[PDB]
Amino acid sequence: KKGSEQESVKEFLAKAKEDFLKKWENPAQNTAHLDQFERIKTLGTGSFGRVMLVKHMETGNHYAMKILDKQKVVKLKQIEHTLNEKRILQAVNFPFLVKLEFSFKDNSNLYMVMEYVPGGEMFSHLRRIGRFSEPHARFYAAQIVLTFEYLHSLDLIYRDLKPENLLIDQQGYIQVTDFGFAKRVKGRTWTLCGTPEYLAPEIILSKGYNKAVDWWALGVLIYEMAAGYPPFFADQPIQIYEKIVSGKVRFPSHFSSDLKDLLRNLLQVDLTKRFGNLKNGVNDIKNHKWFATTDWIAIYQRKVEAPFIPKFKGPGDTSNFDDYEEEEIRVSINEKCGKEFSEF
Amino acid sequence: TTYADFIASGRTGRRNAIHD
Ligand SMILES: Cc1cncc2cccc(S(=O)(=O)N3CCCNC[C@@H]3C)c12
Ligand SMILES: Cc1cncc2cccc(S(=O)(=O)N3CCCNC[C@@H]3C)c12
Repeated sequence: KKGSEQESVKEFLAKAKEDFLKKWENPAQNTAHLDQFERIKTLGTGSFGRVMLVKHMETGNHYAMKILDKQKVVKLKQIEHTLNEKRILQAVNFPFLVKLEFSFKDNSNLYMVMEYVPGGEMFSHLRRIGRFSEPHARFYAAQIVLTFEYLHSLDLIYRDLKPENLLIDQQGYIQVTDFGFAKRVKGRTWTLCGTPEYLAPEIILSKGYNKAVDWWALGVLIYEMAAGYPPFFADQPIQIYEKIVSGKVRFPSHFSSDLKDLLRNLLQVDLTKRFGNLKNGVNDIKNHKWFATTDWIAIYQRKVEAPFIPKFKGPGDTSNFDDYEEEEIRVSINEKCGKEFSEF
Repeated sequence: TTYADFIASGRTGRRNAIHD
């Protein structure tokens, strides 16, 4: 069924693509400097560096600053992925994607300054509560459905969906962060990347893959949210991989028959049977019985009352994040890896 | 139960990405 609603979506996406392409072809560079920011506290870490809460001295606004050590990025062969991340993030604009406000680099590091999202990682809230009710999980899943509709329309694959990468804002809505493995590609791509529990079978089997991997991952996410544990787990990655390729899933006894039916279609090992990848595209998911009560337009416009609103005691509050050890930011007197990060 | 098996497993914390 094509109707007026589907035509309005098509028109919105056409205009969004025009906007994206102007920024894609002419990316912003060097729009701030380190000493414009007061560093307050570390909010999170990774392999390339860390994320810190900072205050912009001229406006008094708080932001989350991601810092990447250029030498570590080279050592781990993530040069191209880091260039993809920044070029994509500065070009996108959607209600459920974190906004990149500034970017710059110095002799040692790359910096990306984003909006501060104070509600914490969905990961934290999920492990604490155990599991979300079906209506709670559906509210979040709808936001990711609309996000992947937007991203895929721009020829982007996201490739790292998991509760650790979803933050909850003050209104209880989701913001997707970490675009470290996002790529703009027409056609197939081949890199082995993502998180073991969330990897599609075609990635593991080295087959060449496309946007359908993101729809698999959404199946994994919905299961984990509704069960409290992922569908494929073990203590060692190789044991996880074995389970993923077998095509055997067990559902908890409390899953509704409609949830089970959606998940059998998202967790389809065979590419040409997987929801999101058939002729009706994303509409096979949006029209599924599990989503019959969902008002897609109201979700987009943020008019649905969220089931959970995190506690926030004033600007600058970090109580929804864990504590981490504070390291000094070292900036060398000589420039490192200048050629490699020329376009950043 | 499966949930009890999960919470006693070695992967209940934040999961890092892998890469080539
Ligand atoms: C707290 C925070 C708050 N606001 C914006 C953010 C943007 C990116 C990453 C973070 S972050 O959570 O520090 N971050 C990276 C560290 C690894 N875990 C994934 C997670 C999403 C932000
Ligand atoms: C995105 C990209 C972007 N710009 C330059 C590039 C140069 C070489 C490889 C790539 S790449 O596609 O990132 N790449 C390397 C990473 C592993 N997968 C193989 C593939 C050829 C580039």
